[PDB]
Amino acid sequence: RHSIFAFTHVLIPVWIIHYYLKYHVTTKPYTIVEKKPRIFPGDTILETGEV
Amino acid sequence: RDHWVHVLVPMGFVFGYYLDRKNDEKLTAFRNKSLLYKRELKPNEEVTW
Amino acid sequence: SWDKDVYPEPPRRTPAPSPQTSLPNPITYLTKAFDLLVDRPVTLVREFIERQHAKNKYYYYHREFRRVPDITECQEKDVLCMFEAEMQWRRDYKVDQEIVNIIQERLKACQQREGESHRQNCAKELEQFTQVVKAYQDRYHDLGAHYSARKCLAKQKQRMLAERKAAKEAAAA
Amino acid sequence: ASHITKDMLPGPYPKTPEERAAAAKKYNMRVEDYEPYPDDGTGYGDYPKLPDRSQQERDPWYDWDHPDLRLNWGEPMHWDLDMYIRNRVDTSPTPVNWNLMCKHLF
Amino acid sequence: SGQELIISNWHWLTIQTLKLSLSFKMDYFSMMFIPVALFVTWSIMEFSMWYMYSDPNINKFFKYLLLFLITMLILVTANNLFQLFIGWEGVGIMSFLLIGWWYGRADANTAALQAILYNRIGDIGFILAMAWFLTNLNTWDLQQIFMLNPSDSNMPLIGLALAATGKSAQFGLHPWLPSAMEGPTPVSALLHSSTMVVAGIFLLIRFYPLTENNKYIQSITLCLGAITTLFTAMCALTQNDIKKIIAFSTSSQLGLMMVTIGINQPYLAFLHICTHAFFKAMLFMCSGSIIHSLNDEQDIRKMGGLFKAMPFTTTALIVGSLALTGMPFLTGFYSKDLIIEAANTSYTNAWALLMTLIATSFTAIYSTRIIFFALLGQPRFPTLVNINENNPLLINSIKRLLIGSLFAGYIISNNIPPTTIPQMTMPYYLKTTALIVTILGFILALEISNMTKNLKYHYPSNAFKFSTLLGYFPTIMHRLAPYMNLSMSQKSASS
Amino acid sequence: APPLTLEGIKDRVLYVLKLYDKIDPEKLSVNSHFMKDDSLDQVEIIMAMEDEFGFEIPDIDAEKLMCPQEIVDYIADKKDVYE
Amino acid sequence: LTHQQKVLRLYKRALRHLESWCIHRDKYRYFACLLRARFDEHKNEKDMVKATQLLREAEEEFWHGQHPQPYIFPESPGGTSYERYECYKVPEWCLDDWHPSEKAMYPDYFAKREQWKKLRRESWEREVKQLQEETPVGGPRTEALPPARKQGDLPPLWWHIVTRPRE
Amino acid sequence: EDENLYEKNPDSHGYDKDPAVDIWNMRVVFFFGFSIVLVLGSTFVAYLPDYRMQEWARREAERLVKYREAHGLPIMESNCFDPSKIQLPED
Amino acid sequence: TTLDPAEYDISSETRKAQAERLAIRSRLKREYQLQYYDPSRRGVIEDPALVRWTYARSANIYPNFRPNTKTSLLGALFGIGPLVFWYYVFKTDRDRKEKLIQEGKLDRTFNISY
Amino acid sequence: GKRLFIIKPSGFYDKRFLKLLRFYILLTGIPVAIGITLINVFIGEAELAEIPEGYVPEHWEYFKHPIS
Amino acid sequence: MLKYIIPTIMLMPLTWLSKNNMIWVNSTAHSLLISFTSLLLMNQFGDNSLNFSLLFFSDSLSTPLLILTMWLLPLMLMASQHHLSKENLTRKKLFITMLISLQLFLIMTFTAMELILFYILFEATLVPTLIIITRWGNQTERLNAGLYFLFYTLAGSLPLLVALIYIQNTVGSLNFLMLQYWVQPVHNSWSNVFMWLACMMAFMVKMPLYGLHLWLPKAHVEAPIAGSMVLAAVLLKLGGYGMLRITLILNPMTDFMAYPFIMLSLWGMIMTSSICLRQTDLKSLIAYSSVSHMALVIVAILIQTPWSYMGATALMIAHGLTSSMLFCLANSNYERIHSRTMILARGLQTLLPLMATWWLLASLTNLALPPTINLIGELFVVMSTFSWSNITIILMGVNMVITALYSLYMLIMTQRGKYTYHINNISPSFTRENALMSLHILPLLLLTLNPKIILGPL
Repeated sequence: RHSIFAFTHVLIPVWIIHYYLKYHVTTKPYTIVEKKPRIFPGDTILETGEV
Repeated sequence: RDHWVHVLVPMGFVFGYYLDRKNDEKLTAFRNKSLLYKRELKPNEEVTW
Repeated sequence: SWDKDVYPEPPRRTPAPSPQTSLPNPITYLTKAFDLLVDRPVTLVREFIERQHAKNKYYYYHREFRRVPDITECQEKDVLCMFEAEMQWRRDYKVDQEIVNIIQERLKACQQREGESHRQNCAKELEQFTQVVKAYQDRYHDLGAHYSARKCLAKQKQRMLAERKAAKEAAAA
Repeated sequence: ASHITKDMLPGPYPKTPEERAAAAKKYNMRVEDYEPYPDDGTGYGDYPKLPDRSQQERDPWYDWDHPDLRLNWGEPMHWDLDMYIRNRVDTSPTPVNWNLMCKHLF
Repeated sequence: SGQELIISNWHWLTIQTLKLSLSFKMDYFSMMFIPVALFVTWSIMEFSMWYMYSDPNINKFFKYLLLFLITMLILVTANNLFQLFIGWEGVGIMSFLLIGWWYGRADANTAALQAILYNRIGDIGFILAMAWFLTNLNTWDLQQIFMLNPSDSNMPLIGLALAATGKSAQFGLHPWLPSAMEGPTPVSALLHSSTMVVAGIFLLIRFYPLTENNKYIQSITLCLGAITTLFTAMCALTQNDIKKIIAFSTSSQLGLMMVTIGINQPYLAFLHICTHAFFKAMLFMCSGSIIHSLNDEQDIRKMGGLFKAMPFTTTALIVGSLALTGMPFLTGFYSKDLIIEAANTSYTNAWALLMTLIATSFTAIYSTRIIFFALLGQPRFPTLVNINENNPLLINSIKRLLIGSLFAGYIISNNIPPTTIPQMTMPYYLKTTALIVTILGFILALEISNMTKNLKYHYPSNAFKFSTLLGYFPTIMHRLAPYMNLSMSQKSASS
Repeated sequence: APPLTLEGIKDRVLYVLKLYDKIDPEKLSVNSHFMKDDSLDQVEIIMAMEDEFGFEIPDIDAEKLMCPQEIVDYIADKKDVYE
Repeated sequence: LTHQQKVLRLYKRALRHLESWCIHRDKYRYFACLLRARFDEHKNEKDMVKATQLLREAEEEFWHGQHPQPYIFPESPGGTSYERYECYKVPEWCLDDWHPSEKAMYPDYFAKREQWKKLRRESWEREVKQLQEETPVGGPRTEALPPARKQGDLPPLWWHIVTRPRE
Repeated sequence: EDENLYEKNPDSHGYDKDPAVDIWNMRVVFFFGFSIVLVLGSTFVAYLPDYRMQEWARREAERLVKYREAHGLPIMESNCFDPSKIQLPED
Repeated sequence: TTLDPAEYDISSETRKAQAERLAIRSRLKREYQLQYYDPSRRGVIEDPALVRWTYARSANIYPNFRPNTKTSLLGALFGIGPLVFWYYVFKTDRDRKEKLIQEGKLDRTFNISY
Repeated sequence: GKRLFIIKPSGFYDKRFLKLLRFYILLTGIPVAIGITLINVFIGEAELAEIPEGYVPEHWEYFKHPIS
Repeated sequence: MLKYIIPTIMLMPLTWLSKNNMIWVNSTAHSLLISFTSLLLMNQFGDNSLNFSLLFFSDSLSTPLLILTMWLLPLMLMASQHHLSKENLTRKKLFITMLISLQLFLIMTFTAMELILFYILFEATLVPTLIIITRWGNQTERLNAGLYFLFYTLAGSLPLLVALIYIQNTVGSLNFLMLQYWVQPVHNSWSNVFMWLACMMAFMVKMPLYGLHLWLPKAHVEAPIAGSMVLAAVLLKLGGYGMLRITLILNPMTDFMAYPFIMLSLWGMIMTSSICLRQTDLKSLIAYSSVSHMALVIVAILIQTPWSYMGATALMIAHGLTSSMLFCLANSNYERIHSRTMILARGLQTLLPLMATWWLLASLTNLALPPTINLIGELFVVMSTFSWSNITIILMGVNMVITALYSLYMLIMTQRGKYTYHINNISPSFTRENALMSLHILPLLLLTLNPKIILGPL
């Protein structure tokens, strides 16, 4: 056990910092700024296809 | 006695603060300004002078 | 929150992963387990505050000012009219600072979006941002009268040089 | 409160044999190659009788130096010649002056 | 699918036009180097549990070293040039607490004084490139720098190049690593292998979309790294310490990576960093068990053969030493070979290819030098042979590395999105002869080691030119620059 | 980590009497005084411990080393031997 | 230093500089007696310049080509890790001020600590009784009588008689 | 001739001067120095109100820019502060 | 370079009565160790070699000094020398930059900072 | 066996130090932390634009914060 | 200050009125209560400006500057009790009152509302500091250094009355800095040059130059008991801020003759750093460091155009905490070794391991570790004078390189062996030695969390 020596270590600060990001995107006008698709064909996420 | 050397001396602060409003209450020159700060019709720019 | 016209970006356009292979991939084991170990300690407590934060409301109000004089009033050695004009001009400058910060991150919206092309596209932010900051240091940046803050006594007089020497001493414009 | 020969004085020829060592024993009996003649050249603001410079120098280098501590760490009594340049400096190695590094950079 | 990110967490102070808050960078180096950098540190502390086993001051070490990872990790995650300057100095201030671990010792504390001296020259170059971005570019976030490339990047990037010379051990600053070895052994296994020397060139790697033009840059870059190879080759000859022999050998690795910038090869250069970090943190630690076995000589003198009840650590060295010959198919084959054969198509000095490829032999003769003098001959060293190799704490460290070490260049490069175009033409008499250059280094060192062992008794003649085993640079500059400025130029204009 | 006591040096100083082939193993053990057995008999007699011990043998170690147990005496002061 | 013992200071280092350059053990050992034949040139003679010209030509070929980074025997005046043990560094008498519940440990050690001090507290009726007597006026190196004519305690008591042990 | 004070350590602890009520000189400087100033005064300026009217001008900049972007109004004007109000003396 | 350093010379029999220069210091060393070894000292040694060092270095150089030589007036070539030279650099500076800033332009148009 | 006695200067005053340093900083710092948590939950601010506030505007307390 | 001078003057009839040794614990107790009143009514907003009440206070609106003025009096009384307790009680209490009286003039100063009340308060000091040098100091050659402490500041400051009354009778009245709206320009003449000259030269007497600064390593070398008023002399040197008040207006356009003040403070900057690597005194060691990066701020002001007022606001308090903390290190290690000469301190780091951390972080504020309050302002001095020309980074950057050696030149002197001596210096760093050594970095890095308040107008 390996019951609380790691659970106090890693398993507790997971929920706190994820709350600090879900309460962050709706407030700050620049959230995560993820880039473009980089897609060579045309796929089902769009309606058209490419050869 | 009741230790006037002690905390009676920091009690002079509000003794100074009671005198600290005498200068402002004779600085009652201008109400009619244009920084709103206007003293238009309200009992809010009149107060705390 | 905010208004989307202030911060525009094109829509997201996320494609399909296209596995195509019968080999076992680890991405079908990660998203199917880790989502519930986050939603339970976060979202329910976020809901528990959501009913508790709606117990009472508190108000804070906008501050809108009053601007009766603008520039040319008044006479030289005065004090009264030349104090409100300072409150005019100086609060007409700290507005003009953070307007540029909107347009600065507007450039940053394009650059970390495309990335690959990033120069030959977006059609505005290399132009329009340079149609602001170029139209900024002239007559609104007291170069180098910004130390004494140039309060109504040099910000008009750069604009005296912007009308006397400029546009008439071009011989003959 | 030490007043008798508390520092150096306007030397170096005010009976220089009576300087070392009536006090400030840099020389034993004014013939030790460390009599206070070595006022470099005076006239300047250098050292006067000055139990100071051109005595044998260029290193206290923390040697073997067992008859006292006596090298640089452990306070021999009165042998001050020069200081504040030597806690990080040394003596001569086996090679000699030859600036071959400029030829090596050539 | 990429999805590179920046964030917008918390404001710093704001000024007139620009506002920096904080942000991060997750492009090609955060998802690559950070699991590599942590894996080494995960495997290095078990030896320090055995190396620093007799010290009641054990708790300061694990505390000080962890914050040294923080200044090494916040630099690579940064995307504000203010944040890069934070990590640029934070890495050096920890070093004074690491070379200055052992108190006293009138050279090692001077070696702590020698350490921070040459670090500050690399500091003054980086701030010069900073202020030119303030004067023109209106900010110093790394986005808007790469938004528009300026015309005259010649003036800022020399300061970027001069900043690289402060910590990446270029010519003129070369005694910084052979002086920094005076501390404890896994200290120097960290200080010299995967930290404190990869960040000296890492800042140049981030600046790839600008370094193409402005042709004064590229000729200076590749010619500089060529000088760093062979002066470390000539001064390593007749060197009588194990740690000092490995000290020069990481510097000729730096002579490769400086040249890889001038040729427009960004990611193949960085992949050599991806492989090299495995090597000497193993090797100083593998050789550290040998020195602790004897507990006081640390000389290449008085060693013996390999098999004095020493099965395993001799097997661990020949994994490393054969890789250090120049990678026939070992650990760093997919990085070393794809660069010297990328020197085929180039526009160099052409003195550069007549200088970089020769050191490939000089790298190979470093290998057998510890085989032929510590692992080959008759057993000789002083008595009370108290050897010991039985500690599973050390066995856990060595086994964890060599599994990852051999599969280093063969798993990472096996799955990577491509960035550039390969050579794909390597003609007759021009293709793989640098491997043959490594082969003759075995031959040439044989007829010197065996000739110094079994010959017709070449008598010790006192006549030799020995300005090669010293270099003549620490002989005079450590006797002149703290003599002219410190004494004569001060006390004339002092009191 | 391995300690050391008085008995290790009492082996080695007596052993090198027989290791040196000029001195037979029939002399006195600890006090032979070396005059009954200028250079190379005050330096060569300790040039073997320059090979085995070899802590550079300072200048005062010559004039003390006549009495062969007085050799052994100060090593325990240098090597910090037990109790 | 004298002329006869000036030979001895060179003779040990003449061979000590050679084993730096050797690769084997017998290769160095074969040149021990081989260099001895040069030392056996003038076996026993007068102390004049004939013995100095044997040393006047020992200026060259001894300093000339001398020890290209030799063996140093690391616990030495030079050499690496020569004064490495300095985190401990033996602070002898750092143990005056304790303000106890920190002097709780080692009870018998402190009971013996004040015991040895009476040997130092009472020595100047004996050591200074001979300190004025043993020194003639101001002369040479000032060790006392090494038995102090009844009981030598120490003479160098106690900072040298309880000097710092190494670890 | 020479009278002076030495290391005050008569095997007691000592804070500033001596044993008793000068013993209170510790917790009059530990408790008043920090733990009230370094805590409450550190808290006081943490959430302190808008410095130099900044937080108004943050969201005020958010409002007015899109109104210039609404109809026709150019941005970064530098427009002579409502012209034809200055005679502009030539020479 | 710095130095040879002449670690060997001749003897036998130059200056036979020159010896016992250690008798000067061993008398002080006997005066040192007798001061060093005592049952109650509780303080530093006076050590007048450091007393005569700093006070005859920090002070008592201006009473020693006279301007009777020009090698004492030689500090004019080091103090005021480069101090004119930096201004001789800088007066040529800032005006050539200004003329290109007054007549003609070279700057970028987005130079708000500055 | 090999057993000796380590020589330390003193640990009393040094471990007496960091006590009241740690003690008094938790005597009022940790109790004041709850008020930073209690005012976060039960008290907020809402929302914007503007309000009209009648004719005469509101007094001081125009802030969007609990204690500001 | 409505009632800030008012409570602290009541602290004065409390020293000799009190009992015996209670006078130390009583004086420190009242003193920290004013520190909240300083924080409370100040730090308000904030947009040009806070004219406070009337003709005696303008509330220190553009630069706060006043919080640092009030730490020191509940900070030096715990320091001065090291070696003071040997005299009569009535004589010791006078030494307490004169330091408290020093704060009251400086409480009205730094705000001062005016200029004719400025100069009488600009000269209201130098009376209590001089008496501290005379009685209860150190060994001799005090009295000449007391005379060099005069006859410079008083020598340069007297043409200010020649300058200011010449302004008061000419153009309006200098009672109000805010009635300075109409300001006539100043052309190049042979009369106006001296008008700018007397306006500036008196302020170079306090913050020093490469000239006229020989007095500064006299008061810090020959100094009171254990850095007692020496900490106050730190604020006395940095408190020449009034150039920010004056030359912001009132002949701003004379920059043609700015150059010999730019150049002299620049080659003298790089020089006086290296003028102390062969110094043999501890209290002189920090003194010449306190010349160099205090001479950094002068070229930030005569060069106008902010991004220079930003850092110069912070660089006054930069060494103002740091050199005050270094003097606290130097006031310690003197009650135990009764000579201040640094060379005798070989063999440290082993007897005092607890304060050895405090040596590290203190000298880590000269290398200065760029997330601090020191290298956040020195980057803005870079940001200003590089726009002046491209050469200015050279001499200013080497200043960041010489003090890299010059700070670690002190740290390595602690690490030596066997110490040769010292049956005294036993005391393992008592409570007064380390609690007073705190409360310097404890607000300093605290201010590095949100450094928004340390900013001028600007």
